[PDB]
Amino acid sequence: STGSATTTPIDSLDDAYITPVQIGTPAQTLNLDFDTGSSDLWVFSSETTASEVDGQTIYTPSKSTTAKLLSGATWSISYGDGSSSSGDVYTDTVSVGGLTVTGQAVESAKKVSSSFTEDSTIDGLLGLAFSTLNTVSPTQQKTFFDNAKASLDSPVFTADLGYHAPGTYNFGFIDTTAYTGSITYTAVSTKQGFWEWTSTGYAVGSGTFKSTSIDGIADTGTTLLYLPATVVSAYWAQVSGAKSSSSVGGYVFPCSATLPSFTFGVGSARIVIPGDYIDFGPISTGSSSCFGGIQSSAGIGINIFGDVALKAAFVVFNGATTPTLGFASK
Repeated sequence: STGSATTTPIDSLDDAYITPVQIGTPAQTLNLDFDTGSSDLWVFSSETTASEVDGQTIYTPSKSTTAKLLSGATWSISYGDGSSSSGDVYTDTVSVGGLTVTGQAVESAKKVSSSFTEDSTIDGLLGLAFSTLNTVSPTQQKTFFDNAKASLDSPVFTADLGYHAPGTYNFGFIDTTAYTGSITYTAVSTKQGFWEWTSTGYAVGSGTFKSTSIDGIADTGTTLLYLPATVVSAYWAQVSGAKSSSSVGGYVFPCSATLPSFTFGVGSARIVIPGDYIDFGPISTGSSSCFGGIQSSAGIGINIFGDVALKAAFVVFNGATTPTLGFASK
């Protein structure tokens, strides 16, 4: 089997992407944030504290004839931006882009933090990291991909995120029309539960390539590109007036700037992030200070190839017995 679904930016900045997901019988369609940096499929639901719901579409398990309470199971998760959610668990039928999994753990939120409430466009998350990170207790649950894998034509999914435009998540096949040139595959460590790999270096604008190993994770659920402070300083040094602002929480730059590209290495191959992808717009409405899309990972504890980087590529998440990651230009 295969599946194919369109993923759409939630706003004009590509702050996140939502993909429609069918849950239950009859189908309830929710727009979920597909997140290769976590491993829980959780949703706003009829059980979510009322004051914490503001415009999201909810899953109502009592209206699904295939929903069953997973007795005794609970979940609780915290994310890198300080947000969190928790609740109980149902199993139900879940379909993405025509690919159906029966008995998928659907984690129903009883509580969500303010940032989730405040974002009316995201109805929940669909985790696509390794199932070892799933938070359900006392019996850990598998991701949608893990459950689907054995049925797929090939044990893969691909992310093809758009810049200020829709893109595609495919399951079970590689669309050879969706990229240019060849796909370069690189080793993955699953030791931390992530799609963790090592980039071979970087270049700023038309500058020379610096060969250096940068360990990080391919994370569709993170907006920006978080890299070592040395790398990030080298980038922003090429933008007149750019500086790190502790009050804003990262590098800012004059909105009048033209940003240089940023290149990262995948083996002997190179992915070029155009400068415009690195502009996240005014820090507050009407400001002429703009927020940068490349930020320091110092104090995160891990480098993160978030959407800024991934949207410049066609990315293969290869879930074969020994997982790997593939990157192509597009």
